[PDB]
Amino acid sequence: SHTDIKVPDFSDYRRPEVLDSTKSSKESSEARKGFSYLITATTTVGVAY
Amino acid sequence: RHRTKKEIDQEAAVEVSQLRDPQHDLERVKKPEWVILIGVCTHLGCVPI
Amino acid sequence: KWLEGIRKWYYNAAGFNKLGLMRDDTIHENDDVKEAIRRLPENLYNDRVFRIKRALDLSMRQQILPKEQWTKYEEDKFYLEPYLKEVIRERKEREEWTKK
Amino acid sequence: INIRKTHPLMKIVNNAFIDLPAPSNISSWWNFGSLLGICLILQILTGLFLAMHYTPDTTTAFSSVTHICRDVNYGWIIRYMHANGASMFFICLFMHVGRGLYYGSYTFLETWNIGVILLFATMATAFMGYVLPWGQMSFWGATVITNLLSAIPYIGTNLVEWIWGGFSVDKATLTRFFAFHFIFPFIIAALAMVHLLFLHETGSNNPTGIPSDTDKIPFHPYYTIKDILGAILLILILMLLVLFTPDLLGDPDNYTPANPLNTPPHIKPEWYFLFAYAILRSIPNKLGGVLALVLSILVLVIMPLLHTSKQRSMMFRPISQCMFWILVADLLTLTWIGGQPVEHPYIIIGQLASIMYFLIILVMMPVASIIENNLLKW
Amino acid sequence: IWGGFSVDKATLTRFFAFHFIFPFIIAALAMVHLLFLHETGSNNPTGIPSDTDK
Amino acid sequence: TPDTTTAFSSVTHICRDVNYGWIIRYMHANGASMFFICLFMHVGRGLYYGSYTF
Amino acid sequence: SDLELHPPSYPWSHRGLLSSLDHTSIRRGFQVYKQVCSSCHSMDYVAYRHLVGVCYTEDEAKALAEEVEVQDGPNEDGEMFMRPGKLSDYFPKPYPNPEAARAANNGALPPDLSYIVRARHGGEDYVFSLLTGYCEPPRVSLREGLYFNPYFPGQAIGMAPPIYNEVLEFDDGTPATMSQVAKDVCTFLRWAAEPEHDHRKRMGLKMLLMMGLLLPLVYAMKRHKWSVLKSRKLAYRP
Amino acid sequence: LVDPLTTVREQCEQLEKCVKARERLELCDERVSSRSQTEEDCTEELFDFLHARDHCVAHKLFNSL
Amino acid sequence: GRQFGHLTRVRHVITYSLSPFEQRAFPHYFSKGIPNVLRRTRACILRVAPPFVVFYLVYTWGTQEFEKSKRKN
Amino acid sequence: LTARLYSLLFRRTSTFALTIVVGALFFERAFDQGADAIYEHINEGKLWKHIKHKY
Ligand code: HEC
Ligand code: HEM
Ligand code: HEM
Ligand code: FES
Repeated sequence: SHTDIKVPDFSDYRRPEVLDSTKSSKESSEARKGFSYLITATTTVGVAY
Repeated sequence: RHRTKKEIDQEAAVEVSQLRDPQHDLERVKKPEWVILIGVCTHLGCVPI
Repeated sequence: KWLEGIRKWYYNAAGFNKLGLMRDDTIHENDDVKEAIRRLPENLYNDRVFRIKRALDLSMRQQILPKEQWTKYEEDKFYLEPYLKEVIRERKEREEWTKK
Repeated sequence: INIRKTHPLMKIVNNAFIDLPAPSNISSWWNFGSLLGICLILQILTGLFLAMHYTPDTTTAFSSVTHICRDVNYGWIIRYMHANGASMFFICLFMHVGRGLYYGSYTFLETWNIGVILLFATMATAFMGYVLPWGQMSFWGATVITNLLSAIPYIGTNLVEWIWGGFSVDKATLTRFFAFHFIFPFIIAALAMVHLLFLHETGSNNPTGIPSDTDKIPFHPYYTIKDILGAILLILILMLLVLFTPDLLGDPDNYTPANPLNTPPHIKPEWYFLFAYAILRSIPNKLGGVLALVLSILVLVIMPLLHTSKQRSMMFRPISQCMFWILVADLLTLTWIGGQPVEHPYIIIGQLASIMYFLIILVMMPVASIIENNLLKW
Repeated sequence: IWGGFSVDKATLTRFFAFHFIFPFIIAALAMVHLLFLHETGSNNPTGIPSDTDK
Repeated sequence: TPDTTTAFSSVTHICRDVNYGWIIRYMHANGASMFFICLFMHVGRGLYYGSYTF
Repeated sequence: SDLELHPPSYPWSHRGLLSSLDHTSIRRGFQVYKQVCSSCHSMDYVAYRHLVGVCYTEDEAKALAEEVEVQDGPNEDGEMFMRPGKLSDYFPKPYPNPEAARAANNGALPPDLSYIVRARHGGEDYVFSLLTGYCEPPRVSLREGLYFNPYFPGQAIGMAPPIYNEVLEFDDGTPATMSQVAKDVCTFLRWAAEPEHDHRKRMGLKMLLMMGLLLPLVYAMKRHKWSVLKSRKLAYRP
Repeated sequence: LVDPLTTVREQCEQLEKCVKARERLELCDERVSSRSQTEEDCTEELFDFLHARDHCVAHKLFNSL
Repeated sequence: GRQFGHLTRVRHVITYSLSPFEQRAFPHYFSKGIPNVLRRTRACILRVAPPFVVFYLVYTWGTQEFEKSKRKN
Repeated sequence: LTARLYSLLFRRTSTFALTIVVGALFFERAFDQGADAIYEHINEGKLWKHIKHKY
């Protein structure tokens, strides 16, 4: 009965790069990571200013 | 304060015990139109206008 | 009596029905309430904490449930009340025995 | 093992800011602790730099603060930061108190007592700091409240002649008030640490009133960045206040040298004392009015001892919630009536609002609680 | 840190501010001092570890 | 008062005009002196009995 | 008569949140004060070193500072002679004592003009309406020791209206009406009330740009870190 | 010298409310010239007239200034 | 009141939790935030607003009473 | 652009801090020029630089 437990999908939630089961996750990571960490970097620059 | 004898009649035509502080007008100063006062409001220390 | 309709209006305007909660949920806790919660079967206890954690999630994100899953005035399975009665009567038993 | 779990200061840091199991239900109305703390340390810094250029004497204070705002670099904005940060600290303090009354967290008894003592200390620090610039308003308000302390029979006269250093507000009174405003926020910070100690004894509170021990998210890094968000919101509001409209709060008469004869007719305390002052002037009794103020703060002490409800918060008690919003409107009513000249319809509605304040918080709270109680088959 | 071109009123006020503000910092760091000592435990005159005479 | 025109006269006002301000000034000064006495005795103890391992 | 007349807010060049002050009008107004109004009103907290890079020049500041001699200290004898003073000069008191001005009037001391815009209910427009609105009493004069002015609490002033068709007819073209000298003295009193006005507006522009920068970023990071608990879901296993 | 502020005040004081306040002050003058020996002597209508007039001039001041 | 480990005893619960880089920064902001804030506004209209309109009515009443007292004399 | 930027300036902490300090100085310079230009631009006329330019 432990195998009767399935993940509810988050199709309303995931990024537009993550709207396909075909796509390799090792091929779309750096876009998401560079966007978010660029936001945090510009935040750090404003705080240091 | 130098005053008028008519202002003394305006001051003292109302009786002594009408006020919450019983004080006759002739008790206040011997020269009655020349009223001499410690000019500060005895409630909470103000100068009345 | 129309006081039942007043209770219906109140239970509408409360909101924990809209959060899907029972009356045995939002009791303020003294130690007597702690004893009364400890005097419960395991199934109702686990269902109660499941309801509490779902309510805390839907209170954080504030996306409150649809109309259909909302509990009603009739189906309010209140159960803590006789246990609370027995706990307060034991407490009054102890107070009366000390003041005697 | 882990450096955070070995060093004794780092154990205190870990128990304070890392491994604190926090309720996951709290919105922006719980950021006020970090807001008040950052306001406190910024008040420390601004008052410190002011004290590096302030002269505590009746002759030299007005000219020296003028020298600060005209000659010392950025002293004008540091003074504006100190005053308007006191105002922002007051806004956050009132809303911290409003959260603590609305969400039923006032069941924490000794934490509430520590908060009451903190409220005393912040009122005293605020008043003596407002005395410090040696303004006309400050001089007359200090005279009035000193006579309010002389209202006490047989103890108050010696106590007021003890705090004078003269016959009136002279150089001794000025320097003593400088010393007390200059020392008190350290004691405020110490009792704030005590406040935090009793809360971390108990544990924080969610909007529901049900304890969230099954749903504890940590204090870091979630609440840290959320408090940073709220703090920089406070930064932008406070700094836009000090750089766009500095005069929406400050009195015009505050920029005048002290005349010991004038008593200008719109004499008033600042707006965070006017509700304390509207209770005074709408009651024709000196000792009765100051006892009414002291009893208002003692009502704030009392209200944890009258929670005769069976929920914790008023979140699901809408009648008591509506009475709470009427009390909010009544507080702003008393503040605005404190901000008016003494007028006969204003007198009538101020007396009615003060007696309405007492009747709502004292009488109407257990009545509303017991209607809510007996209504729910209890 | 002159408060001017030499010692003047600004020097006096800066020194007054620091002579006030440092003793409470000294008090808090004394609390941290005693806290580390209660973490360790006190020391006898002999230098022998003295867990057995508490 | 920390003002270079009036500082010396203010200290004189404390020592003469203010009641017991002379004993409080002498108490602050000599208490600082005995504070240094107890300070160097405490440091000498901490080096002498060998509690510096902490 | 207990019915004050509140001044309306006027369309100045320092009206808005991005607005500024005319330093040339500050120059005109200080020439007005120094050439008319310094004889009756003290402005002791303003020095000539406040008048260096605001509107004037360097050498003409020495010229203005040598136009007014006050005092030098002890010449080993305490003779206290007259000294020009180069840049450290302040502005001299018209009266050495308050009762010197009281005996020169019916009491009624002229206040210091450092803070008057920020010191009465109603700012520079109160000053403008005060200097402007002079007319005649219809029925109410009190003792003929004072004058008539409606823009006053008490409605009577001991100050004569010092405008009266070109008291100066000063340097540039600028016909000395009531309105030109009133605008210049209001600009100058606003600058005397705040020595740091346009610097404050420049920092306000900087700060509005920086808070328009940070508020997407910090809210994005808070949404990003709280995004985990916004996405969690629950399931029941008995 | 032609002062423009008197010109602006005279061209703005023919607003309808300003004319009505002018006649209110004139009827106050009718009462006081009628009932002499009094201390109710035309304050309110005067300040109401200057209130309305200086508000309309406040609306239309800085065009020539 | 204490740290983790000893607080509650709950069985029968599985929590799914999503990666932060997995989902969007702003998942359906405008299509959800506006009806949610409309619902939270309608949930407090007759509880929050009727004190303030009483405040404004007593404000205007006492104000016009003061004006009427100070405009006859 | 994004992949290049993340693969270069977001995997070592000290190089990240150094390049954001360098970019912070450059952005400080650019913001100086922009903010000074805007504030002098919307209040042309009554500014001290032109009145000094008279003389
Ligand atoms: C000598 C005569 C002058 C001259 C040339 C000017 N003023 Fe005025 N002023 C004078 C007196 C004796 C008084 C006292 C009466 C009173 O304060 O009611 C005043 C008053 C003022 C005030 C105070 C008004 C207020 O605070 O409500 C101001 C702001 C003022 N005077 C300004 C002023 C200016 C800007 C002048 C140059 C045009 C000026 N005064 C001329 C005496 C005299
Ligand atoms: C002197 C200023 C004060 C400071 C600096 C202060 C500080 C704090 C801090 C840091 C917290 C924890 C975080 C939070 O929820 O805000 C807190 C919580 C709390 N404070 Fe205060 N506080 C102050 C005044 C008061 C007052 C006057 C009261 C009322 C008596 C009070 C009652 C509470 C309560 C009940 C909580 C817990 C609320 C909860 O669990 O959510 N505080 N305070
Ligand atoms: C120990 C730290 C503090 C010091 C050294 C300090 C010092 C001073 C000084 C010297 C003044 C007079 C100068 C001036 O008015 O600008 C002052 C004024 C004032 N202080 Fe503080 N202060 C401190 C903390 C606080 C705190 C915590 C508050 C409350 C938030 C506060 C509120 C005020 C207020 C309201 C004034 C009057 C402001 C004004 O009228 O200009 N101060 N303080
Ligand atoms: S009435 Fe309160 S002090 Fe005069």
